[PDB]
Amino acid sequence: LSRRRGMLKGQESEVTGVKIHAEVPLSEMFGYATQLRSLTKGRASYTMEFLKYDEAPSNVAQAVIEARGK
Amino acid sequence: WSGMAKQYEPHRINIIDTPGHVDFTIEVERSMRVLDGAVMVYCAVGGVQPQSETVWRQANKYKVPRIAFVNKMDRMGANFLKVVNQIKTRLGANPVPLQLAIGAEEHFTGVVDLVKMKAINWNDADQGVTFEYEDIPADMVELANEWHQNLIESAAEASEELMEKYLGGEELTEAEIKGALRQRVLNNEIILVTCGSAFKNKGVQAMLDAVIDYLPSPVDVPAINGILDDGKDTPAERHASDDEPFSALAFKIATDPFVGNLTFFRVYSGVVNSGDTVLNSVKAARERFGRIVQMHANKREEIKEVRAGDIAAAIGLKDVTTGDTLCDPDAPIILERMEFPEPVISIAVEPKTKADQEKMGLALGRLAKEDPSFRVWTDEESNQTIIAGMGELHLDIIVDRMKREFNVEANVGKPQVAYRET
Amino acid sequence: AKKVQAYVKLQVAAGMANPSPPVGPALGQQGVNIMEFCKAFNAKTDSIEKGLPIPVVITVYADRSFTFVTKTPPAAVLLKKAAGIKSGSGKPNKDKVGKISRAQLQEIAQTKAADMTGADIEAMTRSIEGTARSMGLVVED
Amino acid sequence: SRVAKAPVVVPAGVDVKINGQVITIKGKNGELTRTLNDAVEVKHADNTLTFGPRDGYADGWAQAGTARALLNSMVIGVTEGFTKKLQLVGVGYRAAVKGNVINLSLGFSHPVDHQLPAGITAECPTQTEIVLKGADKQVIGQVAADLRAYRRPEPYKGKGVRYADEVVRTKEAKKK
Amino acid sequence: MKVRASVKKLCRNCKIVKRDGVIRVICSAEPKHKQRQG
Amino acid sequence: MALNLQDKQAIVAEVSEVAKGALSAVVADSRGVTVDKMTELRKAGREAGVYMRVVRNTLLRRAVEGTPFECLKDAFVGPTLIAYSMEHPGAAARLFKEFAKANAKFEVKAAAFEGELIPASQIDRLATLPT
RNA sequence: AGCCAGGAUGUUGGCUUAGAAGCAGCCAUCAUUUAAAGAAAGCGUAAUAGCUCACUGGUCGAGUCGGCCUGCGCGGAAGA
Ligand SMILES: [Mg+2]
Ligand SMILES: [Zn+2]
Repeated sequence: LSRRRGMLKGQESEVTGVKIHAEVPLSEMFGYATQLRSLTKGRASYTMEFLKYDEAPSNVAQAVIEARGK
Repeated sequence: WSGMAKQYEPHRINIIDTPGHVDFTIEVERSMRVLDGAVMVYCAVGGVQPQSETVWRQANKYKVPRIAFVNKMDRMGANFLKVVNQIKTRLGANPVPLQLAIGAEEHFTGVVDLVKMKAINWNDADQGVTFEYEDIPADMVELANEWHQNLIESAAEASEELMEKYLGGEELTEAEIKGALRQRVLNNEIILVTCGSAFKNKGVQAMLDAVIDYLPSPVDVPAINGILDDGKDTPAERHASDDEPFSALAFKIATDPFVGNLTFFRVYSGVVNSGDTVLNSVKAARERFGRIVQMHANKREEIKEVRAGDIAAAIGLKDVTTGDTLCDPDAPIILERMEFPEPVISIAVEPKTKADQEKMGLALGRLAKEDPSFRVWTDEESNQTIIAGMGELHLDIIVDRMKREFNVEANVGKPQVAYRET
Repeated sequence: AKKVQAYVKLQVAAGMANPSPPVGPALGQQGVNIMEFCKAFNAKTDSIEKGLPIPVVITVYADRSFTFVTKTPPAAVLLKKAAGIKSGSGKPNKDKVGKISRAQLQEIAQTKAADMTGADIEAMTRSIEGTARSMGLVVED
Repeated sequence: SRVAKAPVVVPAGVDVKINGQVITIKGKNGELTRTLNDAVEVKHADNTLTFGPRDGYADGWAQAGTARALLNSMVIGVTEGFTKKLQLVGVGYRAAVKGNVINLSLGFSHPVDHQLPAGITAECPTQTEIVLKGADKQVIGQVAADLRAYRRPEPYKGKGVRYADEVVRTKEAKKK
Repeated sequence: MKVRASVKKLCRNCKIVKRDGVIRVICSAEPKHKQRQG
Repeated sequence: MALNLQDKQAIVAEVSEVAKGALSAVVADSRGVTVDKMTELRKAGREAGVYMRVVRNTLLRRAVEGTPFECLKDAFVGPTLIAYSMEHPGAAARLFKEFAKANAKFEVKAAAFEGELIPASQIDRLATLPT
């Protein structure tokens, strides 16, 4: 989750699992579970829900300006 | 299946095999409520594994009475007792071993039963289909004695009178042992585990006998809870016997290679007969019930009659989605199940030819009805379609089904992230 | 006997000692139950204070037995809502440790001298005296 | 240094024979003989065995300490002998023994039979572990390293031939 | 290993050795710190 | 980091209190936790006094330089590891025996409390309360 | 150097009332206890664990430890 440009906010451990909260950007999550299952031996799942907005320097959005609908 | 050398009349055992991938887990979700029991297969060397615990949770949600098979005793490094203990400590179950292993790998020839107290070594050499009992084998007699004694203690704690009778120094008969073990296996007490090797065809012949001995019947499993459209709870317990009006449960639409519908339907109560009328009580829709088909011995038998507990499939036009009830106009409308998994992986998709967006629209429309664990989307940043599925493979075996079923090719892509600026 | 395998030195606000999903990912791998988790550590802590983490032991038995003698929150640890300043150590040279008086600091070092004992009570007194100045600012009286 | 400047005190019942440079030590286990580097002076001297650097040989003290340690090991071999213990971790890894041949079943398609050198007797108290016994330290260490090299331990699941005391430093496969 | 023209101890656990006229580093703890020449 | 000056100073400082003081005890504790050598030391400081440092001084000439001032036969503590504690309250008091009492209870070993020939005592307990 | 234990009671130092938990969020801390606790520099790092900073304690008893200047060498050093 830290590899992804995501920030963790608390990780309470309930029994038989650990509950880990982190407001990760959506761009850094487009195949998460398959990788997460590799990381968890297929014993974990993730639930994500949009919260807010912030910035990270990426002219990749300048890369996608004139490719479609200039 | 009549019985392995001990037989008791034709039983139509009805079998739904289950897949093993979390990717396509809805076929295990729908096919666990529809089930009365479940044979929890296991790898005698792999043991219990991510999917085994996953399907364990699946069954626990429906409290299905489950017995377990332990396959793969020929592979080197396989040991029945270790996997048995794994169940005891990886799933929090009470794994009563109603069998035992005679050897491992090459050694495997038979299994020590704790009630017959014999170990039948099948005649695999001519054909597995032939079988033979053997009196009290010395190799496992000390191990079997201690493990069999353990089984009697479970039979005892099974009934209160029995417990005290077990404290009477007296043993248990060929009916109180099983009837004690069975009568609560119906109620989610303990999972019976038998070992075998479907490759070498041993253990299995006995496994079928255990299913009759302990796995529940539609008359043994408790009666089904029911409800109407408005009455918060019309009890609607449909007594299983087909004396109530016809009341089934449809669990899977099918892309039949020829028919195009083949929605399987599991009849709990009542009797539909080669042409009747029932409504989509979950959808508020009406249509007839034409051509029931039940496939047995791999021959696709066509049936004009389907009854209580009788698993079959239907050819029709009007859609019945998975977990949708097929009750009579009497209508115990809603059955409690209204659950489908939310998609865990969402990927964009678009055809290779720019004019098959309509065809890819209609194909994904159909492939979205065929399983509920597969959403299709239209996000508003752009018209781009998003095929949100459960797993990578779940929606990777659908990008090529369009290639196979609907002869349309698509090119997937990462979804476009909504980027607003300020 | 069993202190070695389960191990988390952590105490959240002890209005309820050790709430189950409140602490963090070290006690999740700890079989200790919640039935007696905050019964005698939310009420019997009144020997020092209520609202401060009750310093306790993490000793249970493999036979499911649980015995321990809980210590108290420090007089410096209590210096977040009881001794005034919510700020404290790390910046006692760039900030104040609070309007702390030694007319109270010595009394607190003497009356809270039960858990950390010694040959002479002045030893635990100097212990707490270094504990407060472990921030860098202590009552100069 | 203070290695060679320390006598190898022979036990009771061992027969040492310092013939020139090459030297034999007889014992209860067997017989070990060693050709000392010519830069070493060794005497019996009343139940001991002492080494001293010959004159004209700048590397006299290195060879002195070396020869002293080697003869100490030879003595301990002829009286006690050294016993190496190996284990087979990994599923289906079994190492049954037939006389002077260790039949290792270590996962290769081909069968593995390492014919022991003269002097090392391998036994297996279990399907999956070897216990080498021998008279010479160097050759038993060599046989252990020979067996271990067939299926060396690996950094992920410890599978392979390992010494009983070996501390295999493992690691995780990947994040992925 | 690395064949840098300059071997140095990268860890507390590394050792300088001169096997066969080549100056190697043999770190028992981290096998990345294992160096050959120079 | 015990320098020679500091060495001769500390040996003399820990030997003077025992030389002009009373009969004390020592232990042989090479395997104990901070807690075991700590609570026993607190007990020992409560019994007699807080002057005793629990550090050990069993070097081959630590006691062979301090104990040999008078009653030099009391220089028999060289071979085994030792961290002593004084007992001003009476010869062969509880402190001169509490170490050996705890030798098998919550403590490793107590060097048998060899004693010292201050009055040239023999095998017996020096103080008996006739009371 | 080798060989026999330990590296607190504030001790999760309060230390940005999520902890960066003896060793990343920042800092100044033996204060009985001392040979110990540094209150941080890898294994977890979020703890533990057993090694870790070090240090004594015992064991046996001869030099050892670093840097500086230096002579000759060593690797750096691959072409048809
Ligand atoms: Mg040069
Ligand atoms: Zn290194």
